[PDB]
Amino acid sequence: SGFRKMAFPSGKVEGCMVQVTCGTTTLNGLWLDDTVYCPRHVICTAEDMLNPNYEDLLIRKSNHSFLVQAGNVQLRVIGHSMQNCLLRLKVDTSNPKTPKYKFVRIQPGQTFSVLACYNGSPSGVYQCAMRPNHTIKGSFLNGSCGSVGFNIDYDCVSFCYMHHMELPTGVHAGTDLEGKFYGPFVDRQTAQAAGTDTTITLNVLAWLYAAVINGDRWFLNRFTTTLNDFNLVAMKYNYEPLTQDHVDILGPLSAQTGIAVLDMCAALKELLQNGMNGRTILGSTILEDEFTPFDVVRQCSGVT
Amino acid sequence: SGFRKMAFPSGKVEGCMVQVTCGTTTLNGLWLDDTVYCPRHVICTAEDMLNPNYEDLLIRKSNHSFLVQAGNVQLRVIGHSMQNCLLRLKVDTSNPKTPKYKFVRIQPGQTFSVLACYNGSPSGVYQCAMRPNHTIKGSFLNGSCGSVGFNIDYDCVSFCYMHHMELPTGVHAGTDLEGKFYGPFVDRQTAQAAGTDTTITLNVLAWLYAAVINGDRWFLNRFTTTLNDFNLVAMKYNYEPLTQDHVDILGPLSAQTGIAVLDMCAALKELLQNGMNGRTILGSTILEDEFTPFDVVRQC
Ligand SMILES: *[C@@H](C(=O)N(CCC(N)=O)NC(=O)[C@H](Cc1ccccc1)NC(=O)[C@H](CC(C)C)NC(=O)OCc1ccccc1)[C@H](O)C(=O)OCC
Ligand SMILES: *[C@@H](C(=O)N(CCC(N)=O)NC(=O)[C@H](Cc1ccccc1)NC(=O)[C@H](CC(C)C)NC(=O)OCc1ccccc1)[C@H](O)C(=O)OCC
Repeated sequence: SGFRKMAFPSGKVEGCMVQVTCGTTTLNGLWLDDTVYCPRHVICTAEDMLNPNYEDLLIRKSNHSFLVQAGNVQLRVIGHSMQNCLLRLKVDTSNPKTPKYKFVRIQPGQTFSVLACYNGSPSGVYQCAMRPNHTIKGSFLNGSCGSVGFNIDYDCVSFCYMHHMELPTGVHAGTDLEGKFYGPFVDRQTAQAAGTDTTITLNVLAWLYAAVINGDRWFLNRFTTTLNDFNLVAMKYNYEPLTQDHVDILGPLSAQTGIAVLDMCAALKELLQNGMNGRTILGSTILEDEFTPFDVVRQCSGVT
Repeated sequence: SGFRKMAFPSGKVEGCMVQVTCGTTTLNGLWLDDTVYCPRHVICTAEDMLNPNYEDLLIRKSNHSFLVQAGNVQLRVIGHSMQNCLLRLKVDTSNPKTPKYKFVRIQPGQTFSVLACYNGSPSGVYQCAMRPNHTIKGSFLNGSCGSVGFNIDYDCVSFCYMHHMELPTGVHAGTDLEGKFYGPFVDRQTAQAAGTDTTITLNVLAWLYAAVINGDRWFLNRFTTTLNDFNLVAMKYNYEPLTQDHVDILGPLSAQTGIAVLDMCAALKELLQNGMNGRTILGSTILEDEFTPFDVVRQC
């Protein structure tokens, strides 16, 4: 009993964080080997952000326009270029703390840790999920842009996110580490169409499984359902449709707990219709959707 | 908008985590300068967790009886002693990654980050609070004992917690870095349980002030109250009664948001007596109590 959102330890990412400055704008950069990656809107002033022409703004810049600082040490920029919505700044020093890493583009519903930074200074870490509408529900203030999300896999840090914007509903939009936006968003300050978020059904089921592994079973029932009959109900409540490929992903948890996926679907179906009537599941009311099947497996078996 | 529990970056503390083994037991320890601190129950054995006699066990042990590993490096233990419920192992090497640090005793309602480890290896970081009943609602598995809790103030790690026990309700008991338990708990596998817990009103109000900073403002009402009146209510909802010193602490946020503490209390009193009616605060159904007034200021 007892289960909560955990982030990955952030030591390896913190040794990569730098401050990038252009004009009077400062934000955060990622220093790996001899490149710093950062949002290309570092080259925007006030007047630029409504409708920036980035190739225009960039041709007006030199290596020397960028001041990069790591700790108290200035790094010299000896090359710059733009990749989608990112700048790649080549520096004179290759980072001694660079970890094994890779860049990956993640999918809706997957989770990752975010190291939130201000002026290249790591300030907090938390865990969140890529929402079905390609936003993230983070916690960020002015100066956070350039913060990164990642996962750790054995020894290797997979970077999957770099923060760029806060939408007016309070959620956040950013890019992968090739600078491609998650979602239909652009790095201009103009109203943009977002899209109703939905509940990550696959994660809610993972989390019900986690409850069963930790001893909470009160919500189980001896019904079952069809995938299709489940989706009829779920879709009414703004849950994502459950695909057979989602069912296959839950196979391992099902095997381990002895509760068939469709039988767990039957449990969620009743939860959605009736609620919890006062009870909790892992200390929550509310069905939690930001733990993946892998999160649940990692955290119920404590992989380091 | 957008507001979340976050932990301090764990890097400074990852540098201090080591694996201590004695007999068949392996747990976590914290390596600062030339000392490793770990729970003394590391010297117990299957047979005698019910009534350990620690003073006996510790003479039976030589330095040899402890193996300490930092990554792939055995650390030679060269002194062992006990401070309350901790062991202090003197090692032959000073930890080169030792940070600036202090040991502090945290108080109920205060928050800290936890770095969860297995076999001296970092597994994850999450944020919690010392409950009023001296437990923490943590997330721990077998092998986690010795995992530590901390705050980071500027560049100084303040270590506040080290993990020892899981109680039958799934809550955790532990000690400060001098080995003194929080609560009336002991390091013996013996019937003992968390008293009833309360809600940390002080934090809930902090959180409401955050809400009405970040934009959420619907729960504010034309109503007023008295501490005395409010408290009588709080106590019927299993809330910690508010004190004057508590109100003095909310002054900043009260100064910043322009909402009198007692005014905010009257909003709380109402939410208690009437529910949230489906709507939310900061995207939460339910009122949150693991954000201190200091946390709010930091994350705003
Ligand atoms: C960078 C910074 O810290 N942040 C994070 C702010 C936060 N709390 O997360 N980023 C910004 O404020 C964006 C700056 C920008 C980027 C590209 C082009 C021009 C400006 N701006 C926004 O996030 C902006 C903030 C609102 C005005 C409050 N959001 C939107 O415009 O919403 C648009 C939208 C996008 C997608 C879907 C729907 C709508 C720091 O501010 C900085 O250094 O700026 C450099 C210019
Ligand atoms: C170390 C370890 O991981 N943990 C914590 C595990 C967790 N999920 O939090 N430490 C322990 O398990 C405690 C070990 C111990 C402490 C003192 C003396 C001897 C052994 N024991 C407990 O936490 C124990 C629960 C266990 C899961 C059985 N809790 C209680 O003792 O609660 C009191 C009680 C009430 C009612 C009935 C019985 C007991 C790892 O376990 C280790 O290294 O152990 C070394 C001895």
